[PDB]
Amino acid sequence: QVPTRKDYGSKVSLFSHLPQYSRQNSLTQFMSIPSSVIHPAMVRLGLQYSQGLVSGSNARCIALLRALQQVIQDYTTPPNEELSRDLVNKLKPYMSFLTQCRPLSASMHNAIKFLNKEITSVGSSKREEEAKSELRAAIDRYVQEKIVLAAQAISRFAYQKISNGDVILVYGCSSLVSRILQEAWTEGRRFRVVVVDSRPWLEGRHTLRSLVHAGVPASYLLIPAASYVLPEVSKVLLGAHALLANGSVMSRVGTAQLALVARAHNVPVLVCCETYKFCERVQTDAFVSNELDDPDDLQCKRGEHVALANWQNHASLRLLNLVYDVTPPELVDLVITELGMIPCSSVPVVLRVKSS
Amino acid sequence: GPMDDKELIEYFKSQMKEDPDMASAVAAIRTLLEFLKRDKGETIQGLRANLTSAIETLCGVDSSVAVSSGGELFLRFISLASLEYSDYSKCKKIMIERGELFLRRISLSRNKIADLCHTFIKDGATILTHAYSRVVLRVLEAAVAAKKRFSVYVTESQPDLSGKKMAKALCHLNVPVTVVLDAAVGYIMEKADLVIVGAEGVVENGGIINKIGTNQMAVCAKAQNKPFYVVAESFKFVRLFPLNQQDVPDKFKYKAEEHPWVDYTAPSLITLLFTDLGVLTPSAVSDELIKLYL
Repeated sequence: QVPTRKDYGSKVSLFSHLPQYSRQNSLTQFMSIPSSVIHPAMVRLGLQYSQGLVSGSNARCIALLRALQQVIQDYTTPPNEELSRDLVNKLKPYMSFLTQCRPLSASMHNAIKFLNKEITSVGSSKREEEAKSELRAAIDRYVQEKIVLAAQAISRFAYQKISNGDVILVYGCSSLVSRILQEAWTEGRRFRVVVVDSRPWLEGRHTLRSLVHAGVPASYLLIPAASYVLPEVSKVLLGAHALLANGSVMSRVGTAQLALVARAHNVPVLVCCETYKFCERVQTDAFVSNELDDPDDLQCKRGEHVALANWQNHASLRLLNLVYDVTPPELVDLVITELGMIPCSSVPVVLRVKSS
Repeated sequence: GPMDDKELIEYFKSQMKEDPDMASAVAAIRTLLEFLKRDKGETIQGLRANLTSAIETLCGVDSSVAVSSGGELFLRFISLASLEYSDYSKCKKIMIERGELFLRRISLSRNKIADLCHTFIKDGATILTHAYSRVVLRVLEAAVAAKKRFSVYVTESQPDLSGKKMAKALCHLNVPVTVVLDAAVGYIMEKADLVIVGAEGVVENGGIINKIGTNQMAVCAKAQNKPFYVVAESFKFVRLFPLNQQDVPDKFKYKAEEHPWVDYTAPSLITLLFTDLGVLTPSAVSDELIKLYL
């Protein structure tokens, strides 16, 4: 079957319950060529997941749904079996392999739940090709409604909250935030954007380029200097990887810190997120559920010496590369969704109306 | 005695009216020094009793905290002078000259505070003030003389519209000022960058006694992380420890349905105090008061 990826390095005691892998160490080195137990599309998708070729939550969800469409297209039913059960039982090992390559995002989990519900809803009397075409169409419609129209509606809503001459502070890379800012500039709003970035990913640079290509004036700085720039900031706009049932915002590490520092400077905090990223689970801190990236990414060349080189030689030394953090609902002023302008406490309400 | 209660009150009122710029505490201290000048006594006990009675009468004339603080400061000055010199005849001249120097210093205190405080105002800032205050007016005058540009918001100070007087005095030197209601301090707090107010009396723990609208203004400034600066002279340091608003003595609340004239602001709501002793934390007032009284 599929072997188990080996943990890399020594983990912090408080984070010993979470996996921690190495970027160089791939899993497909122990898998057959051509791939038999795992569909080739899933193998390629996991390969680009583990190497970080696709990183955004929306991008990861879109790539996963495209790979699932390819798998459904290549799928055939076995004799004396049902489509609804066999497809799910065949997809389960693929999702396990993908999780082994990299822990699944919340949007990925929601997409998996939606696809499983759609497959289970396929009638037994339905023809194979008709069922496959219907599944592909359902995946395409899900992508459309949950991404494109949602982003358009969120941008339309956020246009009303952006005024001429204000300063908006953004963090990291978020397609929704960049799209919102681009349309806001296009419709005629005149403003400037402050971009905040953090090591080691430095994803914010991406957004910076987008702004430079849109004509929007922009500024760049690292997260520790955020407290220096917030006095001139009029509002903070943040993307979200997930919204939890208690109203807390699960996002890239440093988002909660930025929200706290903005609260200390009396500036409003707005979080933009599509409703398909809402989660029924709850989480009070960043320790119980999180992702451990490659610790070797923390090594930086300052001058001619790398201080963290061969850090595993020291027995007591540990390297922590946290991926996500949780912002409490009391640190978020407004949430912008495709449904409208709602507070954090309304997150469960949406979860009640989307399900039924 | 040589000076009677009637002419004591007359001298106090005349000294206040002749120089409207001088504060009530300075006028009270000047009146007490003049009373000491013409006493015709020979015993330091009778002088102390007569000065205490004169301070009681002066505080009966006007119910301001600053007058009582000046009276206590004068009593401590007399006690220190008596401790220094045992003979009353040699002590009286020392008291007179030391009082003259003290009057000069408390006259220069306002300019000292303005010079030490104007630096905290930035270009394009929005200063929020509560009511009329000569020290705040002088601070803003010194800031304007430094070629600094800023806006000012004032509150109308409903019981007596001294906020309108402050706004007119600020317009006199061409300062962009706005007048808001006493109910609009919380609404306008987000526009202001820092808060400067006066103080009628500085209590032992670092808090202040001020006009009725000061406490809510300080609470609103605290709720929005805005610095709360207080300008106050040294002769307004009083050894009072009010636990709450009801703990303030009734002789200062009224006669100056229910309408108190003063409130108390806790030291935790105050960023810095600007006095003639310098820029101080609220903890320094207690140290000063402890050092003064042995």
